[PDB]
Amino acid sequence: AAIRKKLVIVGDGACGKTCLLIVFSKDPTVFENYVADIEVDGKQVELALWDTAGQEDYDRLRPLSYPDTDVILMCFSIDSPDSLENIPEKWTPEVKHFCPNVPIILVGNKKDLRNDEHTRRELAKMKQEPVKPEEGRDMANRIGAFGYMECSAKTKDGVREVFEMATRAALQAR
Amino acid sequence: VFNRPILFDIVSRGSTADLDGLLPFLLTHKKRLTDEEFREPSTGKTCLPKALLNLSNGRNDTIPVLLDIAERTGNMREFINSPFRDIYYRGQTALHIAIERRCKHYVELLVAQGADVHAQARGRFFQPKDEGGYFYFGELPLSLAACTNQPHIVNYLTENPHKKADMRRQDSRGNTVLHALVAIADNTRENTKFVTKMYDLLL
Ligand SMILES: Nc1nc2c(ncn2[C@@H]2O[C@H](COP(=O)(O)OP(=O)(O)O)[C@@H](O)[C@H]2O)c(=O)[nH]1
Repeated sequence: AAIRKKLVIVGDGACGKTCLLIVFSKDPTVFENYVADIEVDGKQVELALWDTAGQEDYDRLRPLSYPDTDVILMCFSIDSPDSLENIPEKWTPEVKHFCPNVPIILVGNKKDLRNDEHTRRELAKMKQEPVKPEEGRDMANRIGAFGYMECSAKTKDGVREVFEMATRAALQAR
Repeated sequence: VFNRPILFDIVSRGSTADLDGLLPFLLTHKKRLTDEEFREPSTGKTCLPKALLNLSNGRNDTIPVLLDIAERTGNMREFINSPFRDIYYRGQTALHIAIERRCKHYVELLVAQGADVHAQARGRFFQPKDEGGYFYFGELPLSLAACTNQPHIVNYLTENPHKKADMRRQDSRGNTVLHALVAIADNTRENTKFVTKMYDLLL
C-alpha cells in the first residue's frame, strides 16, 4: 500500500549526519537502505536512508547513491562557522549535476551546542562567532528549498519535524 | 589472513569447513563483512550474493555461517540488504538472486532476518527490452517470483509471520506485479499459461 522514497543526506563531514540517522532509525558510520516507516499526513510512507561518506574524498562511491534521489538533506553544524559555506562551493553544485531538480531541505543540527560554554571559549578563540539562523536562512533563500529546520541529535525535539518537511517535498511533482 | 579474493574463493567454492577463523579475526581486528575492503569494487557484490550465484545443486552451505558471523559481529539488516551499487546490476540483493536461482531454501532464511521484500532493481540490465536491457520483472522480489513462475515463493512472501510483502507495492515506474506479467508476454502457450495462472492467483 505504501510508497517509498530515497534519502541521500549530505554534509561536510562530522557535521552530525550519522548520529541523526541513528536517532530517527532506532527511535555507527554507515546507513544502507535501513527502510524506516513514517506517517507523514495519512499515507504510511517508508523512507530509505542513504547516508553518504562526507569529506573522505570518496567521490569513487559518492555519486553511486544520488541516482533516483528525491529528498536531499544538506547538513551543516551550528558550532561550524562559515566553514558552513561549503554548500554553494562543493555540495550544491555537486547535487546540481548528479540529480537534476529535487528538494533540498537544509539541516543544521547541533542546535544544543549554541549555549555551549565549553566550546564557546574554543569558538571564541577562533574569532569566528558561530552562526545565526538568518545567516543560513539566506543560504536557504540562496539555494531554493522546502525548509530550514535546524536540527538536534543528542537532545531530541528536532529530529522528527526535519523528516516532515523533507518527505512532503519528495511527494511533490517529479 | 582474510583479504577479499581469498574468501570470495571460499564462498564460491562452497566450503563451510575451512573459514573457521572469521569470527576471532573479524572481531579482534574490529572489521565487518560489508566494509569496502571486503566487497568487489565495481558491483558492490558481497559474499552472500557470491554464494548464491555459485550454487552447488541447490545448496551452498556458506550462507548460514556467514550470517552467524554477521550477527556475532552485528549486522543483518546491513549485510543482507547491501545492494549492488552499479549502473548494470543496481538494487539486486541476495533476495533478488535467491529467487532467480529458484532457491527457496534460503528465502525462508533471508526474510527471517528481515531482509527487504520491496527492494527495487532499477539497473539497466533489469530494464525492458526497448531501453537497452534484457529482462523487466517489475522491480520487486515478489514480481520476480511472479514473473518467473514460482507459486511457492509468491505464496511465501505474502503470508510470512516475519515480513508480509503486499501485491500493491509500487515500483519506480508504477507498474504493479500484475502489469509486469502483461509486460513479459511472449505469446506462446507456455508463457500465457502460467501468466494467466499467476495473474489469476494475485487478483
Ligand atoms: N553534543 C552533541 N554532539 C552531537 C550531536 N549530534 C551529533 N553529535 C556528535 O557527532 C559525532 C559524530 O557525528 P557523525 O554524525 O558521525 O558526523 P558525520 O561524519 O557527519 O556523520 C558524535 O561524537 C556526537 O557526539 C548533538 O546534538 N550534541
